[PDB]
This record gives sequence, C-alpha cells and structure tokens, in this order.
Amino acid sequence: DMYIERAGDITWEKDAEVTGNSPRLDVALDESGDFSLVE
Amino acid sequence: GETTDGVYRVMTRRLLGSTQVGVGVMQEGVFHTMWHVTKGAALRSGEGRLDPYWGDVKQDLVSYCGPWKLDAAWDGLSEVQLLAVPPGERAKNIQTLPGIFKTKDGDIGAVALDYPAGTSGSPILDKCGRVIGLYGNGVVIKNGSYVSAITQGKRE
Ligand SMILES: O=C(Nc1ccc2c(c1)CNC2)c1cc(Br)cc2ccccc12
Repeated sequence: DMYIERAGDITWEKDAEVTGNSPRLDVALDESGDFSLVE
Repeated sequence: GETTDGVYRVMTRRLLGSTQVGVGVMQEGVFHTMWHVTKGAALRSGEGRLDPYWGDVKQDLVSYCGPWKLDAAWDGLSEVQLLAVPPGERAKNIQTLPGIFKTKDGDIGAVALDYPAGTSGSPILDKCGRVIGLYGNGVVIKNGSYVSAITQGKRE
C-alpha cells in the first residue's frame, strides 16, 4: 500500500538556481499517454 | 488525514525499504498527481484513506478526494520554477525558461531539467506561485537527458 508524506510549501522563491535550456522538439502522443520523439 | 495545502511525496513499502514513486500537489482538499505514479491505486495519509476521483492515461493525470482544482496556465514567455522533490533529497525551486513541444493537437510547454523518475508529479510554478502543471511525462532526448511537458489538468 502507498502513502503520502508532506514535502513543503508551494512558493516561488527569489534568487533561486537559474539553470536549464529551452528546446523546441517535434513530438507525438499515443493512446498509452507516452511521448515520442518524431523527426 | 493531513489535508494541509502543499507539495507531498508519494511513498511505497512494497519494495525494499521505503521507495519514493513520485510527488503530488495538495490543493483545496484534492491531491493531484501523475497517473504512472499511483496507477489509480488508493493512497493513505497518516490513517486517512485517499480514494481516486478522476483520471486519464493519455493526459497522465489523476486526482484524489475530488475533481481537478489546478488551473493556472503558462504565458509562453515567462520564466518558471520547478519545485523539485527528489527521492531522498529536500525540495528545491529550480528556475528555468521553458521550451516547446510541437504536437498535432497544438503546442505545449516543456521543462528541460534532468531528474530521476521518482521526482514525477512535482509542480511547475509561476512567479505568482500558482501550479501551471506537472513534471514527469516527456521524452528522452538525443543526449540521454529528459525533457518533460508542462502537464495541466482541467477545472470545472
Ligand atoms: O518514467 C518516466 N516517465 C513516465 C513513465 C511511464 C509513463 C509516463 C511517464 C506516462 N505514461 C506512462 C520518467 C520520468 C522522469 Br521525471 C525522468 C525519467 C528519465 C528517464 C526515463 C524515464 C523518466
């Protein structure tokens, strides 16, 4: 059996870690809810 | 049980030790998470019984104790934050600018951050704090890394 344990508050924190890129990717979604890379 | 509005971990004692299968969002008496995390199975909070209410495998979303409440939307231009709750580590707000997923049913936002599969169901936040979607379902890229869609449900 699964259970939940609180992990914190939902707040936008200023001066936080700004990392990560912004990629435009062509994808397709299937009946099983899975994304696929279409090229 | 504990229905205090906030971000929660989704744990299981079925495997060796306690294993974090995902993350969720408690907002307005409803616990919103990704479908592949629980698979529509009843959860437990302290002693309380959290029973499923709504779900969809294609959307990959599931809501407990009530209908989907989260209805914020990405503006397409602003930087967002991922309240990343990693298995075994403390929650962390990671600010980023999202890219794009180009589909046949329109375009959707995408966060390019590398995280383990146990972090699935973590909220993507805006500058106001509202939950604009869930991190956990996307695609594996040419570099091995993972790019996740900004998955948002539907309010009533
Ligand atoms: O397993 C993952 N995601 C997922 C799995 C099963 C299903 C779905 C999504 C939706 N339809 C069923 C995953 C999540 C994350 Br945050 C990082 C990953 C890194 C590498 C490989 C997979 C993942």
